[PDB]
Amino acid sequence: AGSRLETVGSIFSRTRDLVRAGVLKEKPLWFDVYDAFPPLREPVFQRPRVRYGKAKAPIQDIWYHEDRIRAKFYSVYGSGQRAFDLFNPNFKSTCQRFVEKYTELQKLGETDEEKLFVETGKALLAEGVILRRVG
Amino acid sequence: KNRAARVRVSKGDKPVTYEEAHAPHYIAHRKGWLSLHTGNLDGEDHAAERTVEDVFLRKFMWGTFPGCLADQLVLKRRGNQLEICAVVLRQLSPHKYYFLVGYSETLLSYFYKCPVRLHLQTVPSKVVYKYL
Amino acid sequence: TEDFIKKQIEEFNIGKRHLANMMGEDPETFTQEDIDRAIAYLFPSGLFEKRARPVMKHPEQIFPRQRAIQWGEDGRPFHYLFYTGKQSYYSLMHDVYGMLLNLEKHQIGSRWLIKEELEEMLVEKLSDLDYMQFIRLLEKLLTSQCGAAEEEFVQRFRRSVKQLIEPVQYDEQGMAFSKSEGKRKTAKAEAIVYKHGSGRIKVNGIDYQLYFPITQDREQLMFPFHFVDRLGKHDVTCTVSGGGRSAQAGAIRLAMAKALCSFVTEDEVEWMRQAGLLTTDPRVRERKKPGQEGARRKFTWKK
Amino acid sequence: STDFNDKILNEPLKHSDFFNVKELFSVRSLFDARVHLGHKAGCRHRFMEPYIFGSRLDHDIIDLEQTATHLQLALNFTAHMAYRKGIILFISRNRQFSYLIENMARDCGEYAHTRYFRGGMLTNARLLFGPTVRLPDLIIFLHTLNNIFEPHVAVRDAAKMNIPTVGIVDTNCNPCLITYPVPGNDDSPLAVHLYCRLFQTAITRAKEKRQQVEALYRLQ
RNA sequence: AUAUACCGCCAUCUUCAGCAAACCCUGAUGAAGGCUACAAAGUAAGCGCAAGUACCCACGUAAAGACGUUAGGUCAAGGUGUAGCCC
Ligand SMILES: [Mg+2]
Ligand SMILES: [Mg+2]
Ligand SMILES: [Mg+2]
Ligand SMILES: [Mg+2]
Ligand SMILES: [Mg+2]
Ligand SMILES: [Mg+2]
Ligand SMILES: [Mg+2]
Repeated sequence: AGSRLETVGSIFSRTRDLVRAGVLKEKPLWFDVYDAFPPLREPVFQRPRVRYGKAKAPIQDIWYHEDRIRAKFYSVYGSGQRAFDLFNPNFKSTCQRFVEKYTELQKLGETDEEKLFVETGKALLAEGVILRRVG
Repeated sequence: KNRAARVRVSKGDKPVTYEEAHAPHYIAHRKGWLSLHTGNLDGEDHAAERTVEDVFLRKFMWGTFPGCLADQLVLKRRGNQLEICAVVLRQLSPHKYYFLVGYSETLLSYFYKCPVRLHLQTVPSKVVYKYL
Repeated sequence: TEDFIKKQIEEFNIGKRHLANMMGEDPETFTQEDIDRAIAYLFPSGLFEKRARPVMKHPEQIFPRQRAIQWGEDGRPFHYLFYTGKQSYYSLMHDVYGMLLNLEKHQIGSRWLIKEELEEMLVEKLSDLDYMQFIRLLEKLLTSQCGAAEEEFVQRFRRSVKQLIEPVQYDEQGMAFSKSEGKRKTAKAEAIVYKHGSGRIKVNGIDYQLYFPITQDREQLMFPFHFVDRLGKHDVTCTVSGGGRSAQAGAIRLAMAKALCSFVTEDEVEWMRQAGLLTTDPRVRERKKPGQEGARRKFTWKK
Repeated sequence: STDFNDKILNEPLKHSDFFNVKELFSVRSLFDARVHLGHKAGCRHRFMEPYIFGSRLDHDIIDLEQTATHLQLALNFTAHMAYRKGIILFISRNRQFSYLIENMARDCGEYAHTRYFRGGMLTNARLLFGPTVRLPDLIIFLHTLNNIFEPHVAVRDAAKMNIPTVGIVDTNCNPCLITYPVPGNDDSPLAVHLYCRLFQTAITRAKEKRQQVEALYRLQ
């Protein structure tokens, strides 16, 4: 006669309490496994709410420093003609190659953003990349 | 709404035999006749006398085997022999069944001036065709 | 249950031997037809409904197919789709879908069984929409270039779905003819049409223009012969009984057409059938009903 | 009987990973299967925030570290139940993967319900199936949402009937009542295939280990 | 006398298809409600419809037509509760 009050406690708590009370004569098959290796959270029903005032979801947008370089690249040269192949885990786009070259040039000790951009463009041209500016 | 010889539906706790379970329009389609005689054939006579005898026999048997008949009688007429096939219950004692069989045979024979036989078929309890 | 059905089968075998002994026939070669005949003789019932009549059949035919318990002693069900509650139906759907996936990867004789037939096969209760879904899936399978490997399966769900020319007889004088009959309303007509003749039509021993002084009836007599372009080519002797003049004319027309079918070609016979010259008019007088003036006329309503 | 149970049922409960489920996967495998992709930030569910790494251009990213821990726990639970010979029922209303999940269930010897979940399959089980029917000992949701983006009613019914539920919860799901939630991507075929393969492997390992331990005990 | 106590036999919607016990679920465990087939909580014995049957077919007409509505009709078919008369 397992309690059917899924809103009152968790299945583990209800089963345990009924066994203690004597309503359940035998522990259900899963009780020992649960008690041995419980989940990281006890599954207790919680009614969801909608945030109303100044409360906001704690999810933070995933940004990286190279995102600035990527945005500048896409604004200056566009997507390009080399279509992304997202199946390959090691795929590198023209933008990613530009980002790597920009990063190493910065490591060399250059601070000017526009100079880094133009130098990276010329370096990629030397390497043999057809960086077609959109404008 | 038609009411003739229909056992109206219930909560499903009412046991009914094959005869009761079937409405009048099932006679000759799913249930036969409880009295077989030549009175009602074309060109035959004494239908009224046969009907009156049948009614009296049914009442007399009902009152003579009280709480024993498990289903309606069957009255068969062959020549002048009258055979009453009665389904009964296995509650009354066999001594009383035999006493009443002999009694009914003799009394009906003398009353209707014809050889009367009474064939009892015993059942433990009323046969339930369905639960209405 | 299974033990109950086994006991019933033993009872049936013993009773079949007993019935064979009763009727004097050989117990070994006693068939179900013989059993049915013997029971019909021994327990004559005039009940119109055949099912209500006495029956001594095999327990397999008598008792409905009972679904066996679907789990073992340990409690574990047998079919992995058990908890769907429609394990058989969904197993069939799953198999059909697998066949369709394999087909997609690689690349007036029958009908579809009714929902009742599918339910009988699956020993489960289905719904109209479930049946329609399954039939749509099977139709997709049929269209998808189903080969022998698939057609063998599909056919498990397929169910299979002209005038009768009379023989030409010969009279004593060697003349060929054909005899037929036709009924219209209460009129029944027997017509004999000879292969060769001068168009004479003798009805009840009387010439047709005398028997049927009505132009409409003479036209009805004409209609079959005129249709097949055989006016004046055949002699006819008809005997019609019952009904009025028009019913008699229609019955004779049907009988004459049926008789002439023996002398016209098959294409002409089919053309007559399409023209309606060989169909027995089922329109008959409708019985009067109690509480109303006629078959359909109702008593004047009094608001 | 006493010693048999003590050494069969309770022996594996003394080990952190008796069936060695951690080897069945790695964070890299989950990433390659794209377990880390959630829905748009607008579809996000309030209770799935703790498992969301962040939001990459309005697209949620599920923390595969938490996914690895939760998946370890869920696989260990499933393995232990299969070892104990409980009934494992796979539920999923994703018609794209109905066939796959049914095949996985048949192959691993467990049960599946990928069809329209009729009302009362679990709460009305005794009437629907029979008074002696045995309800599933564990329910594994490959898609905790039905086909109208609401939680599968089986989740609520399993909680009612006290049947533990493993469940893959996307960023728009409600893990509150799922006993063992596994935050992950339930919409990519790669992710669904990885989940099916993992559960199949864990259950088969558990069953074969149960047979091996029984043979070892009964031969001595 | 009482059809406004009834059995019995029926009219009526019905030229309908629904009535449904026993369970399950939802509503915060209120009266109440319970469906979407690319399905979203309903399952349902039983009754009815349907089917089967009569007439001339598998059509048509009969028959059938549940649960309820009109305290619908009938105490004057008969029986019967209550009440009333017994020179
Ligand atoms: Mg009427
Ligand atoms: Mg999803
Ligand atoms: Mg009244
Ligand atoms: Mg009528
Ligand atoms: Mg009908
Ligand atoms: Mg009144
Ligand atoms: Mg009145």
